[PDB]
Amino acid sequence: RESIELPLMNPELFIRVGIKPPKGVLLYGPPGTGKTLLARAIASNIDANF
Amino acid sequence: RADILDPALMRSGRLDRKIEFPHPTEEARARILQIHSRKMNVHPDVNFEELAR
Amino acid sequence: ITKLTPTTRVALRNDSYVLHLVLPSKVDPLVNLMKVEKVPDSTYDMIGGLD
Amino acid sequence: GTGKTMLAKAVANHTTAAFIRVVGSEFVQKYLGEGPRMVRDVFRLAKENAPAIIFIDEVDAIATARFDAQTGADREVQRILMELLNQMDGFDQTVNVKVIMATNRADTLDPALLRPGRLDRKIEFPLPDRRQKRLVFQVCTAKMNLSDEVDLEDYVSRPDKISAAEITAICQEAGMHAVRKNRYVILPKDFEKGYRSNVKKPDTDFDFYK
Amino acid sequence: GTSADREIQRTLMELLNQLDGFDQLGKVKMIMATNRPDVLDPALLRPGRLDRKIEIPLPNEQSRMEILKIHGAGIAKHGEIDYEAVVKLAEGFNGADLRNICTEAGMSAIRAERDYVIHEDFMKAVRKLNEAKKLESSATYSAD
Amino acid sequence: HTDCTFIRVSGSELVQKYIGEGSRMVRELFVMAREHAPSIIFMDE
Repeated sequence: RESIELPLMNPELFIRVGIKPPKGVLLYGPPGTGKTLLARAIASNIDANF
Repeated sequence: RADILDPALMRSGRLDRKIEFPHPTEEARARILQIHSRKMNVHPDVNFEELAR
Repeated sequence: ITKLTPTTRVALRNDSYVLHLVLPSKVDPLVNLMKVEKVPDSTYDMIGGLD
Repeated sequence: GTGKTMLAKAVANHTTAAFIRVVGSEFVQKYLGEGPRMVRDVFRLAKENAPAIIFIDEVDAIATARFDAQTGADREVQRILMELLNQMDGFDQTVNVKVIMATNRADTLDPALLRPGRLDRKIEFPLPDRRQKRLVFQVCTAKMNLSDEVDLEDYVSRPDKISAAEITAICQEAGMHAVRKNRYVILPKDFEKGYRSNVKKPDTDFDFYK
Repeated sequence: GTSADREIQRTLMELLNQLDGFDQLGKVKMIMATNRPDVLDPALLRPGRLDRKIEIPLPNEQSRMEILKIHGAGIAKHGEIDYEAVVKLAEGFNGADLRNICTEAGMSAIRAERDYVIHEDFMKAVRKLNEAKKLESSATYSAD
Repeated sequence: HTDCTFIRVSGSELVQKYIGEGSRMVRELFVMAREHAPSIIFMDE
């Protein structure tokens, strides 16, 4: 959430911090970990903006 | 050869039930002869179990 | 015909594809390979200490 | 990972010339063979415009080492590479045109492109260790708070073989950690959570070899 | 090696370029997932392309119990289902594995046509799963 | 000073498009030289 949706929430916060918001985060997980489910759920923040 | 199989190929969702088929030991060894010889005509002078052993 | 060098360009009509004229200087593959090489042309009087 | 286009885009800023920094992967257009014509058009527009300088990023993308003269798709690419070979040698030395191509790995360098008279620029980018790693850290941390006690050289002196973006990565990661911690200044401890988080390499060097 | 690796590598580089190539895609970030972080190109791991690496590990005991409870929604059972025993039994199981156990619980229940699901059905499904995965590789990951 | 056809090759692949389609053997260069008799051959390390 802080990786993707926190940036769209108030990137001015990160700017005041002094660093740019996260560019892109890749998910590391042993095979059969079910990371894909994480993204399928993250699709529950816009449902049209994904 | 399940060993060469990629780890992802066996990940529950892709494949759920893993069934390994072994060779008949002694009884299925005679069942195989009975089945494959279903139409073969042989006089009653063959011991299916003996050939199975 | 003899003047028409094989592996060379000559003009070609469109409706007929009949010979129209020769093509002067289309290309030399060896010259192109050498140009790609870009050899540093030198001069014998510019040879350094290897008389 | 030296900020690949970092120095190049830097030249684009302080320069008085127009810039053409093209990605060396955009050359393969959809239409067949049109790529070589566009490539020629690159140098044509560059010469035509003004005393300007262009960039050809990811040169290896069009600058290969071996070609497969049966795949077709490799044929047009090799021709466009020959297209650029002709264009670069298509300078009359009178035009204020110089377009800088860039490739991250020189190992697969097409000798036709770097042949003498074609490109005279040989500028490697070693990894900053102590001379720059101090300068790099100072520059990156400039817009940080680092309230009172975070010793900048304190983590620089560590061997911590790193990369030019690695310093920036550590800086951002400390920034993100502080954001999660809502520290309006970078606490000297967050530097610890950053340096070890970004240099997470499983070297596992045995001390037996010493 | 290949005639597509040229084109494939070109596609990879084009994505790399479009990521932070003389232009920032602002108001939008991209999240990718990969099982093998060791076969990742050195460029994709740079700070410009890969911002941060969040690793999802195999479920913990509490994580395994939570997953079982999530998957344990539509189970017609008797009030003796001791998930704690199964959870302690579920060692090193993968995330999808819990759903597989929950499914096999019904399959065992489908056998004998037992409409309800007993605590023994899960106890046997866990044992079957623990023995099925004996042919695995056991190589989690490496983030280098 | 000798006026000879200079050809120095580094074993690249772009020049292969002018020697032959496949360049099965090393006789490809000779064909280019074979008609330009006033030629010399140079090969780098």
